[PDB]
Amino acid sequence: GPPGPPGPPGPPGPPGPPGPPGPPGPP
Amino acid sequence: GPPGPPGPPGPPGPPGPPGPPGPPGPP
Amino acid sequence: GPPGPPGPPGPPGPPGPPGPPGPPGPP
Repeated sequence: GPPGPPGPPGPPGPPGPPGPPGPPGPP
Repeated sequence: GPPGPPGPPGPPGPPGPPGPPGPPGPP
Repeated sequence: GPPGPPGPPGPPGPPGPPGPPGPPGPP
C-alpha cells in the first residue's frame, strides 16, 4: 500500500558552547 | 506499504554554559 | 506502511552569556 507517514522529530540538539569571557574587574 | 520517510530534525540544543570570568581589573 | 524513522539530532544551542566580572585589580 502507501508509504507510512514521516518518522518522529529527532532529538533536541547538543548544548551550545561556553559563553565569552566576562568583563574586566574594576580597578 | 514501505516504511515512511525520516522525521524532521529536532530543535536546537540548550544554551551553553556561562563564559569564564573576565580578567583582573587594572591597578 | 510503518512510520519512518526519527529525524536527526537537532542543531547546536546558542552560546552561553558572557562570564562574570573579573576580580578587583591589585592595589
